[PDB]
Amino acid sequence: SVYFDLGEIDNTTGNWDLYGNDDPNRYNGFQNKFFETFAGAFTKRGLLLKFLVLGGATTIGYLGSTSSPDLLAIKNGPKQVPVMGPRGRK
Amino acid sequence: MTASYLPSIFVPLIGLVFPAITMASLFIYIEQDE
Amino acid sequence: AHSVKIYDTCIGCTQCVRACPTDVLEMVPWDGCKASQIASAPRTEDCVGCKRCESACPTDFLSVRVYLGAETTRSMGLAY
Amino acid sequence: KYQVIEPLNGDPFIGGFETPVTSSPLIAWYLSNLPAYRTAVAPLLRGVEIGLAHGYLLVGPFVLTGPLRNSAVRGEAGSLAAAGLVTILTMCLTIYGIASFKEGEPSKAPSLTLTGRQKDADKLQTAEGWASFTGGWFFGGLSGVAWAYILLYVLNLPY
Amino acid sequence: MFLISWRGYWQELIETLAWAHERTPLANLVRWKDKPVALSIVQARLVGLAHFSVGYIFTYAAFLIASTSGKFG
Amino acid sequence: GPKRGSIVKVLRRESYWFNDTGKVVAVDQAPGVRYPVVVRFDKVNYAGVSTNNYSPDELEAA
Amino acid sequence: EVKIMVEKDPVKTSFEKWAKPGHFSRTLAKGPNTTTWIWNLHADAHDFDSHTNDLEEISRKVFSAHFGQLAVIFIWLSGMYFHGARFSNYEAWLSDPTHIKPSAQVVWPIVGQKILNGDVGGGFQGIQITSGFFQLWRASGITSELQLYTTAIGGLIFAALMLFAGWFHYHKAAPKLAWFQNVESMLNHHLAGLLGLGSLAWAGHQVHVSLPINRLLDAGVDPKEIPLPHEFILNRDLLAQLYPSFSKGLTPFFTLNWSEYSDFLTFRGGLNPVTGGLWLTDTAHHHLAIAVLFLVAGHMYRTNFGIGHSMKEILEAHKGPFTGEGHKGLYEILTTSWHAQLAINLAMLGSLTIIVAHHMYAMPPYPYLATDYATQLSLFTHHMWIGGFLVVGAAAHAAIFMVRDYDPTTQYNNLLDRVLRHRDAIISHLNWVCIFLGFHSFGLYIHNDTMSALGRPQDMFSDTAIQLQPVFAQWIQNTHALAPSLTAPNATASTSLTWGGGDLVAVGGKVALLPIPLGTADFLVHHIHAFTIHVTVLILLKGVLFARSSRLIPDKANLGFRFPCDGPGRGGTCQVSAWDHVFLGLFWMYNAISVVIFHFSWKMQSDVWGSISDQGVVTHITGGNFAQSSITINGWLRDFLWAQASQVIQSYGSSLSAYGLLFLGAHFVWAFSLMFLFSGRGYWQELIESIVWAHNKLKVAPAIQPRALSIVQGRAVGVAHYLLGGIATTWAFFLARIISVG
Amino acid sequence: TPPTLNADTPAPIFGGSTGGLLRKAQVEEFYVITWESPKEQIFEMPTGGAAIMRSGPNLLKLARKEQCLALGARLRTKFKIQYQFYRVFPNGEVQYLHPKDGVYPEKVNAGRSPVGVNNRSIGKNANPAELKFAHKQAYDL
Ligand code: CLA
Ligand code: CLA
Ligand code: CLA
Ligand code: CLA
Ligand code: CLA
Repeated sequence: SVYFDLGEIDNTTGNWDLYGNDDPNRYNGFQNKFFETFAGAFTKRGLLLKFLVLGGATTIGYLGSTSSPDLLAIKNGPKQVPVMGPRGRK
Repeated sequence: MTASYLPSIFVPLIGLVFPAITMASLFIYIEQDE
Repeated sequence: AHSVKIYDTCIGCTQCVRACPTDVLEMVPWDGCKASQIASAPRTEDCVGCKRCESACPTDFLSVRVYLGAETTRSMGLAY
Repeated sequence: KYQVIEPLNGDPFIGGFETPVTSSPLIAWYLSNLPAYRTAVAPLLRGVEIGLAHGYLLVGPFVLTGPLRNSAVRGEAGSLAAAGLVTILTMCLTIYGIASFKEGEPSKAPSLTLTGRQKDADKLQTAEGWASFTGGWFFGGLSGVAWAYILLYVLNLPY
Repeated sequence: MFLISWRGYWQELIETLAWAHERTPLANLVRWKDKPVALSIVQARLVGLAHFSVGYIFTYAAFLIASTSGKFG
Repeated sequence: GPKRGSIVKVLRRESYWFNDTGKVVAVDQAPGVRYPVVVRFDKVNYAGVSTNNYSPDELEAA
Repeated sequence: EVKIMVEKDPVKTSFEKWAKPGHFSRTLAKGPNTTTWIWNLHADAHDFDSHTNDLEEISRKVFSAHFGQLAVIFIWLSGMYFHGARFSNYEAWLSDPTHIKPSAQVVWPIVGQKILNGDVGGGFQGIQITSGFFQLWRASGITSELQLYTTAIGGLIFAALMLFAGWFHYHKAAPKLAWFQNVESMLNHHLAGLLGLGSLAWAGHQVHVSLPINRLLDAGVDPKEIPLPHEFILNRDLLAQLYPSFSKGLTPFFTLNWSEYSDFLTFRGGLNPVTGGLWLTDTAHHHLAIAVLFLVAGHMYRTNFGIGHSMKEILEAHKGPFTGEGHKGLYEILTTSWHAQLAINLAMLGSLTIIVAHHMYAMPPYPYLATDYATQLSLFTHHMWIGGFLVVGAAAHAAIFMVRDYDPTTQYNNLLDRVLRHRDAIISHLNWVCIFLGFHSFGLYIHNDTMSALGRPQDMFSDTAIQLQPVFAQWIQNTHALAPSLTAPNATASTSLTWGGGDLVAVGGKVALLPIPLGTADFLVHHIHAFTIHVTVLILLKGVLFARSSRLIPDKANLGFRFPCDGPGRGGTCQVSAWDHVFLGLFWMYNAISVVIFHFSWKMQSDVWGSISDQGVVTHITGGNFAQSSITINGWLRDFLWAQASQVIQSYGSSLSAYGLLFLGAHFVWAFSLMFLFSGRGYWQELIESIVWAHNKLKVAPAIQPRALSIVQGRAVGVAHYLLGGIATTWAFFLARIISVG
Repeated sequence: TPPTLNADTPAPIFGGSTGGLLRKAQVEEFYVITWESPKEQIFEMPTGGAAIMRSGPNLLKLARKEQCLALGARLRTKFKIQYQFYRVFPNGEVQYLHPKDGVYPEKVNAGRSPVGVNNRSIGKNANPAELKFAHKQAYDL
C-alpha cells in the first residue's frame, strides 16, 4: 500500500525492465558457431571505423571514376550545340 | 580540362567522405568527458 | 549557480522570500532598517533565474539582484 | 475487462500508463520475444538477426524508386545503395558506441523485471557488447542485402 | 520562425518530446548524452538574424545576376 | 536629518527621482538606521511606487 | 421550477459612471498615473467576469451587450438596403443581369476620386459591389426600389427596438442568475421557436411570393409588368396560372394527399438552366422540411410540464470502462461558466461557416450567382476567413476557462481529468503526425522543384511521371454521380454539377459549373491543407492543455491567462501562457486559410470558369494550367502570383485604382507589423527617456508619463497589423483580378 | 533543530498520470513531500489532475523542487496544512531541505547567518573595466 522505500530504491524510481526475455539460447548451436567465426573479427571498433572509412572512400572512388557513359548525365557530357550569348557573346 | 578524371575523384572525396569523417571525429571530441 | 546579492537597503519587506518559488531567500536578523530584518540567499544553488525576487522589492532601484551565471540542471528547471 | 487502464506497475507517480497498447499479454509476449529485448542471448547473435532483417527489407524502396529504376542495372544500383546505407549506419552505431560507452562501467541496463526480481542487466549496454552488436549488425545487413538481391534479380517468383 | 515565436513554447514542447522518446519500446535502448533544451533567447535572436540575412543576400544576388546576365543590359 | 514637510531634491545617482524634488514624510531618529529619511514623490517609477527612503547625506537642495 | 425571474430596476440609469472614464474596475478607476492606463482601459473594457465575481451581473451585462450587438447589425442591414434603394443600378440590372455589373455605392467628386465611379452599365457610375445583394434581392422577389426603401426603414425601427430592449433588461427589468440557467427551455425555444418557425415563415414567403415572381422573371417578362407580391396572395387564381396545384386549395395538406403539391414542392437536382442557380421550387420544399424537423426536434428537453429529457440524466448515463466516470460533472460546467459555452459555440459556428463557404460555391442558390465570378469568389474568401477566426477564438476561450474557471474539487469526474492526465501523450503524437504530414506534403513539392530544375522532369511527381491520383475522392465523385438512379430514385438529378456526372450549363456565354477533375496536383494540396490544419490544432491544443501547469512552470495557473513570461530563468520562459499560444496559432490559421483561398482561386479559374462559344468549345480563363504547373513552388510563383498579379499593379488611372493603392497600403501595414513582432519593450522604453529629456528641457513634459507598450500589447499589435496587411493584400489582389477578368 | 526523518507513510489516491517521474530520478536527485491532514479532501496535483489525500499522514514523491514548493504553498494557503519535503539521491541518501530550522523563511529566526549580503548601496559597485585580468566580477567584493 506504500510506494516508497530506501532499501528497494529501484522499486520507487521506475527502473524495471518492462520486456525482458532471459532465454540464454534461441538459435542452433551450429548456426551460432558459423555466425560468430565470420562476424567476430568485426567486433574491434578501433579496427572497424578505420576499415569502414577506407572501404567507403575506395568504393566511391572506383565507382566515381570507373563509371559508365550511359548511366551518368554529367559523365556523358554535352552531345549538342551550345546556345549563344544574349548580347552576341559566346 | 587536362585531367578531366580528377573532378570525378575529388568531389565524391570532398562532399561525401570528408564531412563523413570530420563529423565523426568532432562528435567523438564533443561527447567525451576526458 | 546564479549569483544572488542583497545590498544594505532592504527595509525588511519579506516579499523577496515570499515570492521565490525555490526556498532560496530567507530572513535573517540584521539591525539597521526598522525591524532588524534583512534578506539572505544561502541556497543560491537552487535559483533558476525566475527574477520573481526582483519584481517584489519596493526599493528605489533594487536591493536584491540576481546575476545569471553558469547553467546547471537545477537552474535550468529540467525535469527529464 | 472492468477498467483496462492502469498506472505503471501499479505506481501512480511514474510517467505513463498500462494501457492495452503498452501492457497486454499478446503485446508483452511479442515485445519480449524480439532480439533487441532478449536479454541473455549474446549481443553478436541479436545484431546478426537485426541486421539481416533490416538489410533484407531495405532493398525495396531503393530498387523500385531510384534514379536508375528504368535501366538494365535496375536492381544492382538499388542493392548497392542499400549496402551503402547499412555501412553508413554501421559507422553511426560505432561512433555512438564510442561516445556513449566506457570500458570500465558494469552496465547501464535495467536489472529488475516487472515485479522487482533481482535479475541481471543486459550485456548490450557495455562497450564490448555494443561493439559485438555493431559487428553482427554490419554482417547481417550485408548478408541480407545480398540475399534480397539474389532472390529478386537472379531467380524466379516475381511479385 | 526564430524571431516571432519565443522560447517558453519550444521548451514546453521538448519536455514532452523527451517523454515520448523515453516511454517507447525498441527506441529506449539509444539514449542522449546532452539533455535536449530549446535554444536560448539571444541565441534565438542570433539564428533568426542569420537566416534573415542569408535569405536577404541570396534572393537578391540571384535576382541581380539573372535579370541582368539574362539580358546583358 | 531635514525637517518634516521639507522639499528636498535627490542626488542618488541610481534613483528614478534623481534631480527631482519631494517632500519628506517622517525621518526616523533611531541610532543605527542607514537610510532614515522618507520622501514621497508625485510621480511613480517603472515599478509604480512613489515613496522611498534615503540617507541625509544623499539628498539636499531645499 | 422554470419561471420568469426579474429584479425590478437593479441599476439607476445616469451619467455619473459615464463621466469617470475608468469605472468598471477599481484598480484603474483611480486615474492615469502613466500612459499604460489608456491602453489597459480599452483592453479590459469588456472583461465582464474580471470586474466583478457574481455570475448574475455578468449574465445581465452579457445579455445587454448581445442586444447592443443586434442593434448594430440591424443598422448595418438597414444601411445596405437603403444604399441598394438610393444609390444602386438595381432596376437597370433587373432588365439585363448578364451585361450590367452590380453597383450600390457612389463617390462624391472632390479631389479627383471621381474616377472611382466606373462605367458599370445602365446609365450608372459607381463602384462595382461584390456582396451579392443584388442576387439575393432578385431571389427574394424584390423588383422595385420602393420595396427596398420601406425595408430600410423597417430595419431602422428594429435597431431602435433592440437598443430599447438593451436598456430595459439592464436598467428597468433585469433577470437574475436562476433565469439564465434554464438551458432546457432555452434550447427548446431556440430549436422549435427560432429555427423551426423561422424556417417555416421563410418557406411561406418563398412559396407565396418568391416562386411566382421569379418564374415570371424566368419567362422573360419585364420586371415592371410583373404583378405586385400581394396580387398572388389575394388572388389564388392569378397564382395558379403558373402552379395549378394551388387551385386545389389547402385541402391536400390536411388530408395527407399532399403528393399533388409536386408542382411547387419538387425534388430536382442540378441548377436552373437559365439562371445558373438552384430551383426555388426545391428550396421551398427544403425549408418546409427543415421547419418541421426543427419543430419536432424542439420537443426533447423537460420543462415544468412533466415530460421531456433532462440534460443531466442523459450525460451521467454515458460512462464506459475506458473513460472513467463518463460525462459526469459537465452539466455543472456549462451552466456556471460563460466561457465553456463560448468555446463550443465559436468552434461550431466557425466550422459551420466553413461548411457554408464550401457548399455555396458548389450549389449556387441565387440566380446569376455562378455567372458573376467576383461575387462567387468574395463569398468564398470572406466566409473562409470568418470561420478561421472563429475557431481560434474558440480555442482561446477554452484556454481562458481552463485557466480561471476550472477547479478539481468537483472535477474528479474522470473525463476532463483523464484527458488532462495524458497531455504529454496527446501533444507528442500530434507533434509526430504534424512532422510526418509536413515532410510528406512539402518535401514532395521540393522534390518536384529540384527535378524540374535539374532538367529531369521524368522523375517528378506530375500526372505524366509518378502519379498520386486520389482514388477515394474519385470514388466518392462517381458514387454521387450515379445517386439519382440507384441510391436516390426520386431525385431527378445529382445534388451538384461538381460531381463527375452530369454535363455543362451556360448562362449566356460564361460557364457556371461542370464536373471537376481530381489529379495529383489536388492530392498534394489536400495533404498540405491537412498538414496546416494539424499544425494549428497542435498549437491551440497544446496551449489549452498546458494552460494550467507544466513541467517548466508547475504553478502557471497562479500567474493567470495573460502574462508575458516567468523571468529569463530556466534558460528562458518567454511566451509561455495560453494567450501566447493563441498569438502563435493566429499566424498558422492565416497561413492555412491563405493556402485554401489560393487553391480555390487558381483551380476555379483554371478548370471551372471560362467562356464557352458556339459548337461547344469552352476555354477556361487561365487555360487549364493548374494540373501541370501547380506541382512546383515556382509554378505558384509565376503562373499564379506573377501572372495574375498583372491586373492590380497596372490598374492606375482606371476605375480599379483603389485596389492598386490598397495593394501597396496593405504591403506597408504588413511590413510595419514586423517592427513590433521582432523588437522588444526594453529598447523602446530606454529610447523614450532620451525624448522625455528633450521635452523636459523645454518644459513640455506631460503629466501622464510616457511608458512603452507592455510585452503583451506589442505582440497583440504585431499580430493585428500582420493579419490586416496580409488579408488586405489578398483582398485587393483577388478583387482587382476577378473584377477585370471575370 | 533535529530534521524530521522519513518513514513509509502511505500515498494519496491517484489513478496515474503522464507527468510523473522520469529517468532523471534514478540517475540523479529526486524529491519527496509529506504532510498531515485532518480529513479526506480533493487537491490538485502539480503534475496535472486531481487526487484525494488521505487522513493523517501522506507522502508524495515528485521530480523537481519547484513542484514540491508549489504544492506546499498551495497547501499552506488553502488547507492550512504544514509540510516538509526532502531530496533523495540514487544511493538512498535523504536530505532535508525546506523547513531547514522549523520556521519558514518568511518569519525571522535566531541562529541564522547572512549570506550574499553586501554592506553598500547597489549603485556603488566599481566598473567592470578596472577588474580586468582579475576574475572578481563587480559585486563579489
Ligand atoms: C580556397 C580555395 C579553393 C576553393 C574554394 C576551391 C573550390 C573547389 N575546388 Mg579547388 N583547388 C584549390 C583551391 C580551391 N578550390 C587549390 C589551391 C588547388 C591546387 C592544389 C585546387 C585543386 C583542385 C582540383 C584538382 C579539383 C578542385 C575542385 C574544386 C571544386 C570541388 C571541391 C573539391 O573537390 O575541392 C578539392 C580541393 C582540393 C583537392 C585541394 C584544396 C585546396 C586548398 C588547400 C584548400 C583551401 C583551404 C581553405 C582556404 C580552408 C577552408 C576553411 C573553411 C572550411 C572554413 C570546388 C569548386 C575539383 C573540381 O574542379 O570539381 C569540379 C577538382 O577536381 N580543386
Ligand atoms: C518526404 C519527402 C520526399 C519523398 C517521399 C521523396 C521521395 C523520393 N525522392 Mg526525394 N527529395 C526531397 C523530398 C522527398 N523525396 C527533398 C526535400 C529533396 C531536396 C533536398 C529531394 C531530392 C531528391 C533527389 C535529388 C533525388 C530524390 C529521389 C527520390 C526518390 C527515391 C529516393 C529514395 O531512394 O528513397 C529511398 C527511401 C528509403 C531508403 C526509406 C523509405 C521509407 C520507408 C518505406 C518508411 C517505412 C516506414 C514503415 C511503414 C513504418 C511502419 C513500421 C512497421 C512495419 C513495424 C523518391 C521518389 C531520387 C530520384 O531520382 O527519384 C526518382 C533522387 O535522385 N529526391
Ligand atoms: C439611455 C441612455 C443610457 C444611459 C444614460 C446609460 C447609463 C449607464 N449604463 Mg447603460 N445601456 C444603455 C443606455 C444607457 N445607459 C443601452 C441602450 C444599453 C444596451 C446596449 C446599455 C447597456 C449597458 C451595460 C451592459 C452596462 C451599462 C452601464 C451603464 C452605467 C455606466 C456606463 C458607462 O460609463 O459606460 C459608457 C459607455 C460608453 C459611452 C460606450 C458606448 C459604446 C456603445 C454602447 C457601442 C457603440 C458601438 C459603435 C457602433 C462603434 C463601433 C466601432 C466604431 C469605432 C467603428 C451607466 C449608469 C454599465 C453598468 O452600470 O455597469 C456598472 C454596464 O455594465 N449599460
Ligand atoms: C463571439 C465572439 C467573441 C466574444 C464575445 C469575445 C469576448 C471576449 N474576448 Mg475574445 N476572441 C474572439 C471572439 C470573441 N471574444 C476571437 C474570434 C478571437 C481570436 C482572434 C478572440 C481572441 C481573444 C483573446 C486573445 C483575448 C480575448 C478576450 C476576450 C474578453 C475581453 C475582450 C475585450 O475586452 O476586448 C476589447 C476589444 C478590443 C481591445 C478591440 C481591439 C481591436 C481589434 C483587435 C482590431 C479590430 C480590427 C478591425 C476589424 C479593423 C481594423 C481597422 C480599423 C480599426 C481602422 C471577452 C470575454 C481577452 C481576455 O482576456 O478574455 C477574458 C483576450 O486576451 N479574445
Ligand atoms: C518558411 C518558414 C517556416 C518553416 C519552413 C517552418 C517549419 C516548421 N514549423 Mg514553423 N513558424 C514559422 C515559419 C516556418 N516554420 C513562423 C514565421 C512562425 C511564427 C508564427 C512559426 C511558428 C511555428 C509554431 C508555433 C510551430 C511551428 C512548427 C513547425 C514545424 C512543423 C513540422 C513540419 O512540417 O516539419 C516539416 C519540415 C519542413 C518541411 C522543413 C523543410 C525540410 C526539407 C524539405 C528537408 C530537407 C532535406 C534534408 C534534411 C536537408 C539536409 C541539409 C544538409 C545536407 C546540409 C516545421 C519545422 C510546429 C512544430 O514544431 O511542429 C513540429 C509548431 O508547433 N512553427
